[PDB]
Amino acid sequence: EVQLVESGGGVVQPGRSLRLSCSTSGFTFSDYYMYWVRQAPGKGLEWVAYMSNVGAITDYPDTVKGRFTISRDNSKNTLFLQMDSLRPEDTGVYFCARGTRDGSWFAYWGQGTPVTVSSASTKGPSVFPLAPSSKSTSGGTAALGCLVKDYFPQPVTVSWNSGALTSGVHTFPAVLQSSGLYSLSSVVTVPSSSLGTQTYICNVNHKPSNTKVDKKVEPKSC
Amino acid sequence: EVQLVESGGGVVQPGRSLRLSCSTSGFTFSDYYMYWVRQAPGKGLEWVAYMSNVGAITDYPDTVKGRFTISRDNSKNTLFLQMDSLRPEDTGVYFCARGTRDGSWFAYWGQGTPVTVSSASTKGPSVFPLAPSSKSTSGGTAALGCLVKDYFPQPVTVSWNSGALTSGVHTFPAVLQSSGLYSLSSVVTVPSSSLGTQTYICNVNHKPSNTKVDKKVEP
Amino acid sequence: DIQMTQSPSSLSASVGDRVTITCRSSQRIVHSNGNTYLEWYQQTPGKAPKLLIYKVSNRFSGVPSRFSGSGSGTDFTFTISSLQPEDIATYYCFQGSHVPFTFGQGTKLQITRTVAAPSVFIFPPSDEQLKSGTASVVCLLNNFYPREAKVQWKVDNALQSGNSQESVTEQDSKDSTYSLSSTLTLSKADYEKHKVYACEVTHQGLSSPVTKSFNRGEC
Amino acid sequence: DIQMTQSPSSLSASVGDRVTITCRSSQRIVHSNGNTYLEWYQQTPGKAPKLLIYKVSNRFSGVPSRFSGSGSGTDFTFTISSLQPEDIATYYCFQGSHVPFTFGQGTKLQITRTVAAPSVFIFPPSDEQLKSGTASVVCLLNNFYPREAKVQWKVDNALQSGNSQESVTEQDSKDSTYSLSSTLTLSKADYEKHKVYACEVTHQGLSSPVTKSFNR
Ligand SMILES: CC(=O)N[C@@H]1[C@@H](O[C@@H]2O[C@@H](C)[C@@H](O)[C@@H](O)[C@@H]2O)[C@H](O[C@@H]2O[C@H](CO)[C@H](O)[C@H](O)[C@H]2O[C@@H]2O[C@@H](C)[C@@H](O)[C@@H](O)[C@@H]2O)[C@@H](CO)O[C@@H]1O
Ligand SMILES: [Zn+2]
Ligand SMILES: [Zn+2]
Ligand SMILES: [Zn+2]
Ligand SMILES: [Zn+2]
Repeated sequence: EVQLVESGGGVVQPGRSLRLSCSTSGFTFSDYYMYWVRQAPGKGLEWVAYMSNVGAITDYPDTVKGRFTISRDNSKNTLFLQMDSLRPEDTGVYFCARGTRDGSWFAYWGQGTPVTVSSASTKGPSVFPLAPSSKSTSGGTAALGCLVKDYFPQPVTVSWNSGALTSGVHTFPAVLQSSGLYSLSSVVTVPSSSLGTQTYICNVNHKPSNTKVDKKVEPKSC
Repeated sequence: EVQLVESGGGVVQPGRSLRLSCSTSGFTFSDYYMYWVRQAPGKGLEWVAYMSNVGAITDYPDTVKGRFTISRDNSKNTLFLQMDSLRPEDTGVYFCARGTRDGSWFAYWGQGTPVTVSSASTKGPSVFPLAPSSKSTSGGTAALGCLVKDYFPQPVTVSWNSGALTSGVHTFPAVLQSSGLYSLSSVVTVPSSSLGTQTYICNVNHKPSNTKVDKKVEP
Repeated sequence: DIQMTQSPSSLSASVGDRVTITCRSSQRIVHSNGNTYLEWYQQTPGKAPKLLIYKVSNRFSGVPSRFSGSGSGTDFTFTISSLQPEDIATYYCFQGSHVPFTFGQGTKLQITRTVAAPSVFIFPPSDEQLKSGTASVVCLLNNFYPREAKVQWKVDNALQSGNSQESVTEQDSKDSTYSLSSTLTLSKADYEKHKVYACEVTHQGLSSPVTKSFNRGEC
Repeated sequence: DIQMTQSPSSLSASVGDRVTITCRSSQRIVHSNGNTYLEWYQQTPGKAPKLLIYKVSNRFSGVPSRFSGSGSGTDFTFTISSLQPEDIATYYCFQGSHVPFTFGQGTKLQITRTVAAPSVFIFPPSDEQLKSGTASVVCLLNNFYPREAKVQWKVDNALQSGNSQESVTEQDSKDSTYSLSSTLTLSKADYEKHKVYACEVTHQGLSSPVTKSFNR
């Protein structure tokens, strides 16, 4: 089966370099042109680079010419993107793509790798529980969650019960605070008569600050 | 938001009793006839009982009539199912269900709560790493996984990286072993050239025994 | 030089409806080889885009035939003959003929459904956070439609302003509803200077604003 | 005891084709109130069934219009206009007109696609498992089609029998393929008794049987 996986993304200061790798499997690598496409937060897609299967033919949009260099290793099914002189603007998700022999551009994509270029300092989040109470209850529905506050930069991954809990879950889009830090909340509703019928734990991952925290949420208040 | 959550299922010895619960929300419970439906392992669906919103009108199929009892507490939006004189044949997943005012029987369901009637005791699984190696690598692809061995009863859930990893993932159905315990294997393929670039962790969950394991798989 | 303009920015439509998204190229986008590599992509949040249409009208394998594409010159269109809940996403056109390659700004496609009132919940700050020197009060609006909703914060009846942030989920892929959160943030000092916190919710599914509240201490 | 019989028990069609499933009741199923409460359900492994059609031809809110239902008397049919990879599931018909309410036996629905050779990987017993006193060797067949496949174990060239078990995943909702696992189980002492282990895979997409192995 066709697979693509990017890595190397990270948080970097303006002027530094970052090297992205795209490992592929499931097809004949040396047979296709490879692509790099990125997506700035809240923005659209933007083609970033392409390279011939063989011949070293390359090209890029004007915004990265001279700073970015795509390259490959037809021996290790790997595509590379050397990124020199990064700028805040280069912040976004970087995807690896591959087209089809009959005129397709991005038929298969990797999962994506996050890159942030900032002079601001990385910061892990605090995880406070949104305890279910009678104020968290309504039409027989109890509500509980976790608050992921003051962190930088994107992104933060949130899950409940290591993935075992997904129904009724709402993980809100992050929102940038005036402080310059991001914040988001993940919640879940359940019938009131439940609660205690199981435990609830949020799993908070924030790779840039090496944060992996699990926070059990339990009833209280009125 | 209509939600239904069953609970109470466990391993019970033949002849003994078990009482299932169904907590609802998102609608006027008191206005609806409720239902129980079960599904034995590898089998089809089977209606188990119904109860009127009010009036205590109840009924069941001949297979459980006399042993099962459905009841409700309209003050706490809760449907119950008392199961007496359980037989191995009652094993299966039990679902809570609610219809619609205009005619359907099972419009909304619960996640279902598992019931296993057996003289055997619960048994957490052992989790062993299926490490990616030159032997686990093929057409540019590398394979890794986790072996969830010797547990009882069904079921076991599996996630990778807390549910964040789903591409290339294959969690096989469980298999009953001659020892009488189930065994399960969950795998994922990744391009070999990326080995050493990402962390792989299988989050195994065997609720019937409250056993949780998050084995890290390293090349 | 060759700008790609999609229209409209966003459009909402009922289930089963017909849908048309257009994309206009500044110049003629027909490759020197004769073809017109105009493509169409579909993308959901936190996920990679998926290819639906290439070479103007070729449907990528595994793509439901209800999706189609046509056009020429400088006007190209993406079509969905029978909109479905799972189609809620963002769609982008792409021009691969004349370099440099460009994407359209995209179109958000929402579903139109029956008005659903939101459930409102409020959470006082956690003790751990208070020690931090700050307090966050969270008001949650669950599964409702339309998206428009006015959430107001009132402290001891004093209508708040400029000290809270809202966040809305993507329109649900099943029930077509939205959920939302409003976070009022204050320092501990100023938070402990008041008694009652409340968020007043005004939505089209509510006859009168629903207010959920608590007293710093106990009900 | 109104019995419900569906046909066929399972059928495969190409992504795009039109498919139909029939359900026949051993007696008329018209409720005393005049309504005919014949419903259709769709279920996939480990999940709760989803209502699709009720009262013969009523599409439950949220269900795709490519699904429809029809019929009367003792014969009813469920139809999918343009089959898709995500319709890979089991479909049962239900009757609530006469108590006891009864479900049909169910019909499995697969996707017909082009043949696809399987990738084969083998996994020796883990070290930490051997300290357990048991040894499990796992063989993996990834993304293949059709489902038919032969997996044979060989210990020092001796073909094994009665000491392996295989499991097969549901037909993938994407590329419509299958994956399979064959697990060979031996005790630590017995396992340490041999050198070469291997699984032989024979599948239609393979020009000839493929073998993967190791010896330690
Ligand atoms: C919202 C509610 O609970 N309504 C009940 C109604 O049940 C609904 O309609 C029936 C047909 C079924 O689709 C239910 O799932 C749905 O909630 C009750 O109807 C009875 O339902 C039971 C349970 O299946 C039996 O099927 C019984 O035969 C039904 O009564 C018949 O249908 C009614 C609509 C009336 O015509 C009645 O005279 C028939 O005998 C009724 C109780 O009758 O109560 C609420 O309306
Ligand atoms: Zn696979
Ligand atoms: Zn919700
Ligand atoms: Zn104040
Ligand atoms: Zn031997």
